[PDB]
Amino acid sequence: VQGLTEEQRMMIRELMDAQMKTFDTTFSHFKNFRLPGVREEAAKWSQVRKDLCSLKVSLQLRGEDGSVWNYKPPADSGGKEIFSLLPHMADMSTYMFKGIISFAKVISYFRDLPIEDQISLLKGAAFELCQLRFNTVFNAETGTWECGRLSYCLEDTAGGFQQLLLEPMLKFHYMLKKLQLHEEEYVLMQAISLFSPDRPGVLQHRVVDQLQEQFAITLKSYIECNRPQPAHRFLFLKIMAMLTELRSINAQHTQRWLRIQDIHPFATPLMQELFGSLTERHKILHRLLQEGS
Amino acid sequence: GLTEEQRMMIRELMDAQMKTFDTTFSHFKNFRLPGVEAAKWSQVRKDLCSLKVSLQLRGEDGSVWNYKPPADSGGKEIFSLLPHMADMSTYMFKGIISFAKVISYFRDLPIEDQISLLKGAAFELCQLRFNTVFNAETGTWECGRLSYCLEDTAGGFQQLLLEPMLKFHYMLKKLQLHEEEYVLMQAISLFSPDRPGVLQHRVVDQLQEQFAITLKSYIECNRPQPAHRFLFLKIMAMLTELRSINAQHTQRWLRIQDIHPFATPLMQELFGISLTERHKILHRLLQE
Ligand SMILES: CCC[C@H](CC)Oc1ccc(C(=O)OC)cc1NC(=O)c1nnn(-c2cc(OC)ccc2OC)c1C
Ligand SMILES: CCC[C@H](CC)Oc1ccc(C(=O)OC)cc1NC(=O)c1nnn(-c2cc(OC)ccc2OC)c1C
Repeated sequence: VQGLTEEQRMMIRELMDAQMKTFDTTFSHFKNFRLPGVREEAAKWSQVRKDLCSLKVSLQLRGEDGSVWNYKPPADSGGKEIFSLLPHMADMSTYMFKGIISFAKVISYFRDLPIEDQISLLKGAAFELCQLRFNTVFNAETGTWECGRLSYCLEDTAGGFQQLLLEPMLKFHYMLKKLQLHEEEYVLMQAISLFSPDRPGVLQHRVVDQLQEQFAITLKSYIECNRPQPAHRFLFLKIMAMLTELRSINAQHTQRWLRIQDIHPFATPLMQELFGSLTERHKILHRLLQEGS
Repeated sequence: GLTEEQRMMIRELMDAQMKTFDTTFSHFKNFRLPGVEAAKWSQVRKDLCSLKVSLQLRGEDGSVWNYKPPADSGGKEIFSLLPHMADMSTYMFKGIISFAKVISYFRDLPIEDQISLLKGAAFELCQLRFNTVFNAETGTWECGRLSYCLEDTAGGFQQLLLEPMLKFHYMLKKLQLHEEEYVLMQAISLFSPDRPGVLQHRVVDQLQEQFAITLKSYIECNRPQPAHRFLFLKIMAMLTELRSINAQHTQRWLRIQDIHPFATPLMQELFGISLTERHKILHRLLQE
């Protein structure tokens, strides 16, 4: 810990603080979410059916009393069986994104940036910081993202563990979990993703790139000061590689998402703004940035 | 063979059953589902731990929603399924009220004896219908798209067969009764002269004797006589066991209601909570 500059210490101290105050590990305040109800365009339909089959999951909504609802998704047959859990996942991604917005809103280096670069940075890193947070609740053995009450469990396939790791996002979660990262390396990862200066729309490239660098320098140091075991050799460069891969996956799933919205509109109002004057077009985002935490 | 009157007796009952029993439960809509004085509270917790089951809802999409019941905590949790079973009971009671009306023998009775017979026969007729959807292998009442599965209680069939009502369903299902024999049981149960509030005792007793003789005669005629020699008596004993079970669960319901009111308005009438004035809903249902 001392091996880190007092500036670095305070930097991990602020990031971890913002994570605790803005990340709901228990999803306890995740409420009012929708649940599954109790030719050229046809080629587009065929593409979407492959996207959704990779991320087929069952939803286990546990209850304080001890009860457990479990939804087994319908097997694909015709149309819209596939879009059954989509209204829910949209509600849950918005709840996730709102905490990512609040994470950044608490960080000093982010709070001082021009509001149009706060909007643009969050637009580029919303998925990446979401997936990084989801990884912390991912159970590699069960194949479940354990989100407090709700648990999303990967549906068993015929291809087995081999068929799953074909999906880049499922592979990303399994590889990143394998690294057994500390909370500090996750929040530092989330900050290197957030402060990416090459995102579309960022106009303070220098300030953001200078900030990103010091986040990676703090990450390389923390790994040097708190991780001397041989399994963690090249852990930093492994982490940095994964972040580059998450940017690749972020791009893949910005395309899958837009295609689904084209076929079957499902996006919440805020999610439509992620996918589109900056302040004017992103009215809900601008509002939330201005609000307190 | 059966007398032509007896044949017509069965014909009417089977007709009533066909018009008033939704075997797929396809019209059981809008039911409440599980969301997501110290003496009375513990007695109630004892009552509710005997018949724990897991609701399963199956969608047209092929999705399955499964409600595992909440492990007993003796609190608000224990009453999680009551708001639902209260809606199931009402839906079932309304179909039982309707069964009785289709029967000419019941419509002729005085409107006050109709209320009394239904008051004492509603539970029995409900459980008789539930048995026709009971799957003894899977321990599940298959109510069309809803399935209620008796949850393993760690004692296997031993603990369940202890509970007189689960024993009843298993025992009755082993009798492999016909649809005609099920509906005749309902009549024999409905037209019971010893029920509280009856005034035409001889009229009802005579009617129940004619339904029972039809059932006795049906078995002799339409079943290998030597093997099913005592089947009619087996049935009569179960109707009797059901009258005893009716009372136990009529008390469980009153105890569970005083601690926490789950009852729908029609159920409250059924449990005593002029006679035609004390049961105004049920009266309306009988004259519409
Ligand atoms: C359970 C949580 C983790 C798990 C990882 C496999 O997740 C799913 C499970 C199953 C499905 C699914 O098959 O049901 C359609 C979909 C998702 N995952 C998103 O639904 C999703 N994850 N991130 N984002 C997203 C969020 C943004 O704001 C933060 C911005 C852009 C985004 O781009 C896709 C979404 C819509
Ligand atoms: C559909 C499932 C069949 C299975 C057979 C035993 O049933 C249950 C399973 C589980 C439970 C349970 O887990 O408990 C919350 C409760 C019941 N069963 C009643 O809830 C119930 N069944 N019949 N009646 C009733 C009806 C009346 O008029 C029609 C009048 C009085 C009645 O009761 C005294 C009730 C309240």
